Amino acid sequence: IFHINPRLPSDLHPIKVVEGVKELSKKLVIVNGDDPLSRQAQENATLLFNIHLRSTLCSRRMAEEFRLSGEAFDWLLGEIESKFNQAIAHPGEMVGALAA
Amino acid sequence: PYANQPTVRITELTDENVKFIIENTDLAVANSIRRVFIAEVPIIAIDWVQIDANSSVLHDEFIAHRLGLIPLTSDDIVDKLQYSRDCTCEEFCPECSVEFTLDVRCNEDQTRHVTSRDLISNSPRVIPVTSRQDDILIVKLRKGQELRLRAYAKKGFGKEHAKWNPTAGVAFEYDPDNALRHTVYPKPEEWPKSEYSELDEDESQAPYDPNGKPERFYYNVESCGSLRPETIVLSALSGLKKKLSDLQTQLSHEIQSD
Amino acid sequence: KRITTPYMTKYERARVLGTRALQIAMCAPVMVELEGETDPLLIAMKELKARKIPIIIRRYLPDGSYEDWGVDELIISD
Amino acid sequence: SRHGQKGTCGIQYRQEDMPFTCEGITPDIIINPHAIPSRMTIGHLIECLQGKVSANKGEIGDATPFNDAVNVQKISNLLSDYGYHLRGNEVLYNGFTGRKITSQIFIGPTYYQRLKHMVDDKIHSRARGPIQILNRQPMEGRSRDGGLRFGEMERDCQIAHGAAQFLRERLFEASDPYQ
Amino acid sequence: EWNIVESEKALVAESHNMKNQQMDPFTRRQCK
Amino acid sequence: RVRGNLMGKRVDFSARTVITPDPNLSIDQVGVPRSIAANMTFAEIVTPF
Amino acid sequence: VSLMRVLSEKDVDPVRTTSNDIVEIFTVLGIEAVRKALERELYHVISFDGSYVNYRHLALLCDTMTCRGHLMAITRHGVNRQDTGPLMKCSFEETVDVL
Amino acid sequence: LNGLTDRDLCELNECPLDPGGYFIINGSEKVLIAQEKMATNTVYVFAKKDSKYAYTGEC
Amino acid sequence: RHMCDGDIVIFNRQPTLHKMSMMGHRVRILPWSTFRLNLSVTTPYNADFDGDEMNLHLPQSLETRAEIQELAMVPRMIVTPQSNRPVMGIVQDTLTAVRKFTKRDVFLERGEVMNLLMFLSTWDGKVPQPAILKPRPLWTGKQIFSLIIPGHINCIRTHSTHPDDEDSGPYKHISPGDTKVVVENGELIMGILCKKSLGTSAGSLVHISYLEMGHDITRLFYSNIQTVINNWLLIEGHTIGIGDSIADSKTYQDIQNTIKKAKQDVIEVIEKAHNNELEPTPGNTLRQTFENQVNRILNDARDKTGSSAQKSLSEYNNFKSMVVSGAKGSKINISQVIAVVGQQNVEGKRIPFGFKHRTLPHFIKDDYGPESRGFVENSYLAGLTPTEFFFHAMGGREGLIDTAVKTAETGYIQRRLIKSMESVMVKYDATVRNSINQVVQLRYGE
Amino acid sequence: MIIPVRCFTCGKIVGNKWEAYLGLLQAEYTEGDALDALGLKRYCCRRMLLAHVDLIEKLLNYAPLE
Amino acid sequence: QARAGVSQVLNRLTFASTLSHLRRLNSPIGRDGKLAKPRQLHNTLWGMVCPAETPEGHA
Amino acid sequence: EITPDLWQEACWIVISSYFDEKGLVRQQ
Amino acid sequence: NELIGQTVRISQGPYKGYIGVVKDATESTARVELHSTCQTISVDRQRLTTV
Amino acid sequence: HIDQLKEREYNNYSWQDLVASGVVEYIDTLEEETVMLAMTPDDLQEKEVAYCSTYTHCEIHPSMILGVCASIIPFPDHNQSPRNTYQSAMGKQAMGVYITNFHVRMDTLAHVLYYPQKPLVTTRSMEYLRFRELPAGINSIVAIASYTGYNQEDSVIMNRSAVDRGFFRSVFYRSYKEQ
Amino acid sequence: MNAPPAFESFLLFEGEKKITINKDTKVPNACLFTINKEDHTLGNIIKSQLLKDPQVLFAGYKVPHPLEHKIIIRVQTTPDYSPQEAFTNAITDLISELSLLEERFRVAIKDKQEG
Amino acid sequence: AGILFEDIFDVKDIDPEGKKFDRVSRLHCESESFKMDLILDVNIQIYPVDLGDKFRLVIASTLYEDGTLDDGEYNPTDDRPSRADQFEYVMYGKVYRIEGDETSTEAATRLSAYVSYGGLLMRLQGDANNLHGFEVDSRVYLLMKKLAF
RNA sequence: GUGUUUUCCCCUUGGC
Ligand SMILES: [Mg+2]
Ligand SMILES: [Zn+2]
Ligand SMILES: [Zn+2]
Repeated sequence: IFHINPRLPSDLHPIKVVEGVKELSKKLVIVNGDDPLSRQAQENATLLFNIHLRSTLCSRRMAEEFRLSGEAFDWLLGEIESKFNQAIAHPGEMVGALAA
Repeated sequence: PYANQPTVRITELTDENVKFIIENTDLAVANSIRRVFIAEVPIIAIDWVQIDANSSVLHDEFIAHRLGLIPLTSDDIVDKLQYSRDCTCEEFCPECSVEFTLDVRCNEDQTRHVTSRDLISNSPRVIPVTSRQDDILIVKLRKGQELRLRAYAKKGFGKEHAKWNPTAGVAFEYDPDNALRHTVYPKPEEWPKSEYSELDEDESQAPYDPNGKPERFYYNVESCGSLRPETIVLSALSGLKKKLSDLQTQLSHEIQSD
Repeated sequence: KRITTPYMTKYERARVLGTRALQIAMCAPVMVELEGETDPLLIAMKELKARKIPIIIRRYLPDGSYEDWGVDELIISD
Repeated sequence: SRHGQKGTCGIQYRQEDMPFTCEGITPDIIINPHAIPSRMTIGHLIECLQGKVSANKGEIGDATPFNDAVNVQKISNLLSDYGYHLRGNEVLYNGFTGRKITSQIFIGPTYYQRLKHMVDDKIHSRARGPIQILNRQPMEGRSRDGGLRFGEMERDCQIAHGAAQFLRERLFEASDPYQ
Repeated sequence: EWNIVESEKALVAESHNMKNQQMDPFTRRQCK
Repeated sequence: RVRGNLMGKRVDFSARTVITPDPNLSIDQVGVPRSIAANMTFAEIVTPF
Repeated sequence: VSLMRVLSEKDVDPVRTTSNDIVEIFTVLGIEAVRKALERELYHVISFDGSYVNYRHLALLCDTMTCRGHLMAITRHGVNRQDTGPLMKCSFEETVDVL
Repeated sequence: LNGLTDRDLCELNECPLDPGGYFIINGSEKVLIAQEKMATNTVYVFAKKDSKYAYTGEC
Repeated sequence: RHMCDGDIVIFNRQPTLHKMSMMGHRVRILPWSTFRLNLSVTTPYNADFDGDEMNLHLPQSLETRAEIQELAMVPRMIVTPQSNRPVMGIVQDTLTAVRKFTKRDVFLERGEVMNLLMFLSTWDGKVPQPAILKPRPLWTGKQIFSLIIPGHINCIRTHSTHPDDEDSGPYKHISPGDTKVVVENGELIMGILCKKSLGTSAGSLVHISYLEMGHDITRLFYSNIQTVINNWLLIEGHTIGIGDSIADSKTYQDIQNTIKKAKQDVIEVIEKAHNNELEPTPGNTLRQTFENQVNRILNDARDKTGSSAQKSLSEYNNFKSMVVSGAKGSKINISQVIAVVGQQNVEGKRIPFGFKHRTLPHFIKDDYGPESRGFVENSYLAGLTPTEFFFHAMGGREGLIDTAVKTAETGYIQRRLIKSMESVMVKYDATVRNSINQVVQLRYGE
Repeated sequence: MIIPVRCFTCGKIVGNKWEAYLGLLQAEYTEGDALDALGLKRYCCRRMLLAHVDLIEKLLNYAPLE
Repeated sequence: QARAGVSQVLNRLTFASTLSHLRRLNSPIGRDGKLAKPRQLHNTLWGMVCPAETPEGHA
Repeated sequence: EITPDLWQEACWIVISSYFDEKGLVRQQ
Repeated sequence: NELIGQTVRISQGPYKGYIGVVKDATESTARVELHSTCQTISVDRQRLTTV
Repeated sequence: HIDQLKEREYNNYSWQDLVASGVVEYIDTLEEETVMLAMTPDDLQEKEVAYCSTYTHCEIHPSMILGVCASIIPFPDHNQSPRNTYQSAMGKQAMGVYITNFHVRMDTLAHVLYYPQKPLVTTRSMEYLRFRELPAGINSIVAIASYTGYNQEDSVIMNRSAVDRGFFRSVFYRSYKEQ
Repeated sequence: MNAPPAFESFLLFEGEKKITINKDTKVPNACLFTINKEDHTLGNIIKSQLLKDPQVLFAGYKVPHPLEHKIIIRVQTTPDYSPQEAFTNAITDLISELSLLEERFRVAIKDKQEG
Repeated sequence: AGILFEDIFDVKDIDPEGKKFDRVSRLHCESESFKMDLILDVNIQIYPVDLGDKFRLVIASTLYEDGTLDDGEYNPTDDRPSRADQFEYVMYGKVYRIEGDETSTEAATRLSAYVSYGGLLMRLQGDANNLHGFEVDSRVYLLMKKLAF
């Protein structure tokens, strides 16, 4: 979309990757709340996706493999959160009928 | 930016079929002509059957159906008659139909064959083909069985019902040697030569002709006898030209009315 | 202190659209400009996109509490 | 057909629209190739081939099963003598445009059956017809002008949908509305 | 009757050689 | 009652026919025969629209 | 199957040895080990043919079957024992008996 | 219809190809379907698992 | 008012096995007397036009119309939650044709492109620059298909024939056989499409189309594929015939030699068993050892012959084309049609001795040889010997029995589950509880 | 039952050939030479006469009267 | 308490149906009997009973 | 003398004679 | 109504010459049960003539 | 025996003379336990490297294992067996002429085909089934092509113009009885 | 039973227009001609005659549904050329073609006779 | 200008893998002044070539000799000076990969520019300085022409 | 101007 050309040196600062992913981990909320029991369960419920997110959006893979610009990275983070929030189970979903 | 100049050669012309070749022209024109031969040349066929007495072993719809398929010698009168849907008269009239009568009773032991020879027209020019060989069998009757009915034939397209299709089979072929490779034989040697193949018996198919176009179209228009086989073609060209003229009229009205 | 999801679930969207389209069909005043359509479901859908549907959604929690959510407050998904 | 190929007429094309060989032989029935490969009704293909031989040869072919006097290669040899492709394929021309179809089509006489299952004996509809006397629900069956059963499994499929309004209408307001 | 004549002449025509093909267009068991 | 008359019911405004292919419909379209359509009705509230 | 005695054997691996028998595992390893075992057996039957089903539906089934701390059979004997309420049990089996 | 010629069967409005082998009961052609059964008078030895018997010589 | 064009109906096939069996459809009124539906949609319903009948339900209210329209409309049902993959693919002859179409050597004149573009609904009206300009302007099947792919999808797939040793060597990104489907910016750059890329597999191009673009744009995608490709297939055509089932005489000689060796090998294993020279495999009885040996020999025979058959088929062979598209059939069907039908099992075993110590009166007592126990050595083109015709019937009866039997129990299996789990749902607490409100899962699926 | 008036596939009148066909067979023309002599070239026309079963001759065995 | 359907209305639909209805055998074994072995094509039906003509339904 | 192959003709003169003697429903 | 249950001929339009029985008729249109086809058409009553 | 039986009726020889000449024998499934049964003479009794050389009996023709509806299938040995079963099913539904006195029958349901035809390829067995006298079906010029796709999942495209000519046109008789 | 009558393939209903031009919006100088009660016979010859026009950038025809008797012909020309006159000249010259072919056929008939 | 690359070439193999397609063959070719390498698929049906065929290959950014960028839509009806007018085989395609021997520290010495001509693939491989005109996802024209020599 | 009615159980067969 932003026509990266992974052959020129990129302008995406490494710590903008680090802190962008940190901030993104905040917006992918499964268990809402500030209670310790709820921060714990939010951390558990989004633990594998957060590991995946931190393992593909690394400072290095962004530098050496994806070569995303800053604009591309901002877009990327917004896309990740906008898609994750669509993945959340809708309340009201007759999931046991689905399981059967 | 304009039309091509088609040209024609008749290679054979019988009272059953025409073989002819159209050159130049275009594949779409040649195929649409083929279609008009099949589906939009008008002929006269039985399309109304008032059965007064039937005691044959065939039920009335079966009799009526068979009468439908009997071809009629409408070589001229089809261009005179209106479509009945368009004629302004409350019943059938001799200007939009030909009446037929069938009145046969098997008053003898020998199994009477009712045939097209028993369809009596009200018009000596619209008669079943086999009346002008053997006649088309409509029913075999046992002693004491009878079939009295009167029918009307009317003009119709082969497009409406197949009874009005004038052709027995339109052969249509182009590029007999596959120079265009529009067909792509997996094994070009298993395929016999076309009737019109120009190749020797050595080579299988013509060398690919990249800039080529399909430009000779080989026809065999076999009639069912309802029209003479050359009249099928002339009538299809007239019909297609008339369809296009009508389309153009409606177009000009839609353009000027915008 | 509403704790439920701020997104209009697809069930709430189906029910809200059908209910609002019913109200429109019963000659309720429309909350959006009609550019010239007449189906009550198309109008209800436009109102949903304009976030002008005059309906609030009472979401019951399993404890039997409830939360009321306008149809302009929560984030419509499709 | 005699080989357990079965199918509803999916459309009817006039002779002008059906594809045609060099002569104006249009098929009567065009069946999709995908009927064959999963079902391996190769008896169907061999019937079509030997039927095309029989119709040219001008007498009825033998298809008695275990007759080693018959084989596909022997039929193909005969078929090639009448000036057809030995495997029954033909060049067809598209009825719409007249262009040759690039794939040659397997075409030939095959014995089809028409089964008692006609569609007009099956088409059925209801919109507030007769009602049972005991439980005031639609009668059962086409002959009775009944309503289709919205069964258990449909109930489950609509729960999974979460389509409670359409579940209420099907299992109540469009069946036995009462007070 | 003419079919019986045609069958008996075809039967003596079954005596002709090379009327079968080596490309295994059919196979028959012959064990032991 | 529970199963044959309550959990499942015969329903008004239903139709059954042989299905036939139609590659010219969208995946979300069903082509239905005019006699069925002329039988089954939809109650549509009247509005100045 | 004799799972407890087998697990007790020296040189048997007591961490990995498993029973292909959800009832045996219940008595030996308890309801949560039953949840895991049942989930793995069910996944085994489903995936054996190469097909795939989301884990949500397996976890949900195995959870309903283990939600009350015993193996809740999916039968009249199992789901009508659950205290769901009479109008739901009559919809299933024992219709008038539960009523 | 026994041994009756095709001419006569046609005169009876019967079909000479019709096989026979069915009854007419109140106007309905009723065929008796041949019902399969175990042969009588013949000993058979079966093992019936899920029973106290290792073997059972039925007759 | 009467039902009319655009009305929303639920449409059902009465084995209502899963959620996608009652999808909502818009009505189009058409002349003849049938329901008509588009053939990507048969797979959800498990429908086939063999004479299937389907139930239409006309929701009677705005509240239920809108509910169906927003919850059940077919495009909303493309990706199933059961396996998180599309339930609808491109199917049947559209899938064969799209494989053929996207080959590398498919070239279309402007008269055929501009005719195909008439059948694209989403085409922006701009004719793409042909892949080849000078000689005559020729487009490419992938270049036309690049217009069908909506938006800017990106996906990579391997065509079914992709040789696995191709990603290792050179040519990794420039594939000799035009396997390796690459879509980039919604542009088919490389690769033949097949079921692997247009079918129902996870990560198929229609899956990416659903996750990336809407359900509406994916709906247009399925429609445009069927509508362009079926109108190109009026040019290309596709068939199947006897020529597609014959193989080369050298291939038949190889097949027959392979079977002869396999028969001889089975005879030698029998000799080894008869002499008690056959040492049992551990755990197996000597009989189980013998049966395993014979089944291995005869499976290897059927497999080697099936391969030699497939290796003979030209790129033109219409079994091959339906198989490698995934449209219908499989390599074992090609094998059975060309090479050898193979062992006929009943209950997983070879044909049982239903006569005293023999399968049929034509065989000798204790004839364990291959044909004596159901090994059909002919192909469906060769025809079956009468004995192996009867064994084939015995074997194919198993499938008819299990068809019937699978019906009854499995549906019972399937009601009990639903009654056990009907009211389990996801609450606004975002926790998964049941009717009585006992918490089953704290979060849906953890 | 009776001979079809037209060959279903193409359209050629075959309904005036059945009695001729049988008469040529009674001249002991071979079965395809009868068709070659009537003028049926396409196998689609030939299967009209080869395949036709003339059941009306059996239906006429039944008497309505006499 | 008796056997049922021993005597069925002759299938006049088509002559091969009439002929086959007259030549039809029937096992009394219970349908809804889940056993496969009485439904399997036994080796001993060779030449006695058609290996191919069976109802694909529950029977 | 014995049937020197050419046996298909003989094989269906038998059978044909059977069904002459015992039409298809003889068992009823 | 005065013209229900009578045998009528369609004298105009596409169905010219079809014979059928009027199963129903408003002042504007009859419904004519066509004798030949398995179909009942609705036809503008001026198109009909009693036979 | 063959010569005598060929002139049968003219010499009033019969099958009963084949039985009463110790030439053919009724074997039954329990005696079939103990026959050694060749399958044709030229196959099984010729001096190959002997299989058994002790045949007591020989199959008369192996296709006689088929029943009435299965022996109308041509080349059934070239089909997958479930498909021969499906034909044995559907062959009991093919419209034809079901009996020649059908004009006298007041059957509740009868379907009579207008132009039923004799199959262009037959088993010999369907001679005795009398299928060429009361046939159920039409030999049609089938083409196995995908064409327009309306034949796709187990469907057929028919020729409309063939139907216009009476292709598979049938009549349906329903008899209503009241006293 | 709920069968269209066969005349519906070629007879216009009261109020149906034969042809109904519609300016296309996606690109300049493009129209869609919707012919009613026509098929590939009249639509394919027009399409292929339009492709002989060098001033016609795009020309094609489709039949949206075979059970419906209606074709759509989309023509795009160069800005100095409306597709209205492209379609008009594609019919004028195609009529000139068929009429010349008819005359040449009529003469070729009576020239095969005694020639 | 928009002439990205040009050299003398000759075909040195065709379909080394065997002929995978009927109207398309792999050409394996070598350059002569730069001794770069080329793997090109040509429509071998309308433009046949043989081993040892020498040709000019001018990969260009645009056809127009004034170098004005095209919009990438096919139009005909155009007078404008076009490079194609002096070639024999012209293709249009999307550069879809540029591989090279990049190390972690110092740049690639050689690049392989991969181009897809509507699905007909090309790989041009050689010293990077001749491939600097290629960037991934850019439109290019092949414009090759056989040297009669 | 008067107008939609009106059976069941049981068995068998058949359709996907
Ligand atoms: Mg089906
Ligand atoms: Zn008049
Ligand atoms: Zn014909």
